[PDB]
Amino acid sequence: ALESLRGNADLAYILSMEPCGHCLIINNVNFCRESGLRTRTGSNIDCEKLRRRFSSLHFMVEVKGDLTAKKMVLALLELARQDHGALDCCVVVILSHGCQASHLQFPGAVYGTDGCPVSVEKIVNIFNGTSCPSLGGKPKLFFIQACGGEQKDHGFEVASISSLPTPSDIFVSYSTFPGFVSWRDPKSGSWYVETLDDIFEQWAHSEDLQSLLLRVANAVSVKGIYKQMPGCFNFLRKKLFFKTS
Amino acid sequence: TPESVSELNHNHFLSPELQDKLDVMVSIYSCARNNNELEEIFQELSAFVSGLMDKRNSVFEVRNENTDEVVGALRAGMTIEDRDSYIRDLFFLHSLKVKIEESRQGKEDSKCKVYNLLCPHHSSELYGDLRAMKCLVEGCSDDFNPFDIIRVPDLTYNKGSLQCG
Repeated sequence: ALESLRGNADLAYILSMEPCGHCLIINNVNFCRESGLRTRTGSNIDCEKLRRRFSSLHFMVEVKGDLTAKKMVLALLELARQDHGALDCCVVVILSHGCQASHLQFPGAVYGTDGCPVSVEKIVNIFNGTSCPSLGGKPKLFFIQACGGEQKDHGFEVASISSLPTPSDIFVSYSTFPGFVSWRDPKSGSWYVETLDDIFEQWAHSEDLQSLLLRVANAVSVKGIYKQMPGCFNFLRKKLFFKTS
Repeated sequence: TPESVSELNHNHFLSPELQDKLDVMVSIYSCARNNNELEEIFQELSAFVSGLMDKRNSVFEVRNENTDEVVGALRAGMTIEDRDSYIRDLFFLHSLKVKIEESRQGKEDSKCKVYNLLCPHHSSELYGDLRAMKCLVEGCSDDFNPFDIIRVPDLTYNKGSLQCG
């Protein structure tokens, strides 16, 4: 029941090879004076939490700090250019400021150090089957820690030939609901990442990726006077169980 | 009370120089068509805003950042006149933004470079002040609305305990 459903061709992704794949982590902390974006203090704590975490999950983790908007695109393009033939998976964490945008496919954008945005739409489409053919039929995860929009949420009271399409196996986990702010303690770190790492510690071995982010969505939703609702844009075909030794 | 103001006085309204600079920009903005024509207006505001940001950092000071006990204060050797001259420059930005929003009633999604200067990021210093100015001018605003008083230069905005990002 528990262990049997892991090793299944129909219902779950196969993560047999060591390592699973590459794991880019863009961590924009220090922004320029011209943009006026405040320094995202405590994101280095979130960065190193995730860096150890994905390394524990057998990923070739690579942190790139304070990237400008053009370097973010060059960093993401070079990852997509790699030979993912031997690799089973791919992860892209982004820690930065964000904003609302006139989107077509995926909502949200993420700022560079220079202070001009890169849309999540554009970041995901770099890794599609046309552009990156090596990740064909392989899960492509995205964890976007950034603000959805300017709006602060108070909330409400509650009593206590093989057919496979080009945009397949995309998974974009949002830290906050589109059009709302992502919260962060300067000392502790982001609510999203703090809760993500804690839940990934306790429940990575037994539960799949979707089940993990349900706990993150629940744990983050109870927090604070101002509210935050994490979620994800799931386009996966199978369940993604992370490998641990 | 020395650091900030709750409600706007007669000193906080626009001077004849700022009023004349406002009326010229509003007239040039609406009658212009192409993006090439607005390059004179864009360089004014981006020079003005960068000068306005310097005026804040010279006048004001934020003590005890990233805590619950954050307090705003005026810098050493800086009078109440230096505060009110900044709030005049802050009023200019708000009142200019109002008239640009009036000029953009039809096509309300043009992606204008001049308007994006008056819409800064929600973590920034200027957003805190413009959101504060909007509450005092346009009456309350009613975003959340508690018993707490609004500061017309919000020095403690996004600088304590919980922050955006």
